[PDB]
Amino acid sequence: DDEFTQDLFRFLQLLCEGHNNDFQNYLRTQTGNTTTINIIICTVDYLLRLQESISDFYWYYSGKDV
Amino acid sequence: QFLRTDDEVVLQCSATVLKEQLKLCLAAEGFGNRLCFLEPTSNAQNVPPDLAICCFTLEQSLSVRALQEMLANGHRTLLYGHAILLRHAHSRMYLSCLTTSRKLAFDVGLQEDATGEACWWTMHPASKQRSEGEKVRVGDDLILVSVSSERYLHLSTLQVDASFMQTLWNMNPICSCCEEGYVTGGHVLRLFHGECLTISAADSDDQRRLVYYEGGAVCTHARSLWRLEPLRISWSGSHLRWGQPLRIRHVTTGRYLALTEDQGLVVVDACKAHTKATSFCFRVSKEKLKRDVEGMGPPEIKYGESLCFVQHVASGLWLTYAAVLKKKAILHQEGHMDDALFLTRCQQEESQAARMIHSTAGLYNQFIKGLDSFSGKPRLPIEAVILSLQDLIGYFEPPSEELQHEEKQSKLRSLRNRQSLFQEEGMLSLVLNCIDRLNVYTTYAGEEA
Repeated sequence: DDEFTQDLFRFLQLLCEGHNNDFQNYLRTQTGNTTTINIIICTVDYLLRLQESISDFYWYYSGKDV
Repeated sequence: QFLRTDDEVVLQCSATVLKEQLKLCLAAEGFGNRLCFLEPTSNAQNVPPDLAICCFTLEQSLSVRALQEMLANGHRTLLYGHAILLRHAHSRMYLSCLTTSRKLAFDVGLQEDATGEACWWTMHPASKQRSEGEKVRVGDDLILVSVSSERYLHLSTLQVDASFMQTLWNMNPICSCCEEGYVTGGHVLRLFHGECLTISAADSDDQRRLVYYEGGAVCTHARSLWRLEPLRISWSGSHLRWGQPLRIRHVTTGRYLALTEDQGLVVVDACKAHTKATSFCFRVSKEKLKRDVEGMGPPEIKYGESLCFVQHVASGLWLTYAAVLKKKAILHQEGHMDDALFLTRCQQEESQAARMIHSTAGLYNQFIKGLDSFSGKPRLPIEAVILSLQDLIGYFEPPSEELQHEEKQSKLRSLRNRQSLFQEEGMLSLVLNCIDRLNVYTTYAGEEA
């Protein structure tokens, strides 16, 4: 469910509202943990793939107009 | 580095022949030769390769689905998984699958046309780290997949085939947007004397070994053209320096120049030629004074006004004329302050023309001896040479009558030029020999082809 994705990433936005950059950087680099991850890189990637859906939605629908 | 649209890079497959070891590039010579094959580009030693025919040009890495609408009728970054338009720059017979029996998987072949599904190849990298829809890096492995026959690209071990087996194919860099006034290798240009460097057009028992500067119309001649190869395989086409080392392939006969200190300096067959023996390089003036500079090769030497003299490395000798008008060209430290190599780039058309003419001379001969071979027993590259003929016929025809006079006339100038060019070697006379060898028959020998 695409709606779940919506909801999920809205959730993620809610992690960051109020602009807690310490938290945003910590999401960027995860310093307390020995491991490191940049979540946001990945959401970008989601944006990529959804975009690519958008694109193929274009390359199909554009030829049919309506 | 990113590999963008509109760039020259070859497809270097890691083609060990199931044992050892050659790093041969993909190649197909173009005119008269639809069928694909394979050429070395890694043996940079006593047996030098043939780089000129491998030079594919990047074109259109459009989306698969995007292709679908363009079918229904400019420096975009290359990305994985797109169908890609590709080229043999020499022929502009764009790389493509075609329907032939060369075991049910159709062979790749170079159609001229920008039409159709044939000329497009979606990429499916084995590395998920580089998922489809990701920028190509220099030298990256990939398995092309036909958009047309939907076959995977493959190396049939030698035989080439679009099969379900999956050979990888690297994009080895050559050049990225040459600027005028900035000399490049893999890129033909005249070596001027003030009049320019050239060799005898006889193409006879005198195996063009003689080497001469010469003025007048010989400068237009193909024989006065030279395809420089910098001593690099990657970025061979990157902009030249007055110092960086380089091979000197001849254009009209394809021969590498090399260190025959006998006759000072002279042409040699592309078999004796050595990466060492050819180690010529440019210099600003007679002077005895980092490398390689990959990623673009900095702009420097002019296509025109600037001089450069070619100091050699294996002998260290400077090139110079030895003294009807046929001043020579030979290696020793002095000569005189007048080698006058104010280098200038060769025209596109000149080069394809020329290289094609070498392809043609390179093809008829074995055909000739092979037809002549059963003349000894009264009672064989046939169809490929027929292809060469109809190719030249195409290459050589009149402008459309249904055209504006200006383009008719200009195109006619192209015709006149091209005819003159192929006439410069007179291979036509080899054709005359052919005809002499043939029509002895009433119908006959061989009784099959």
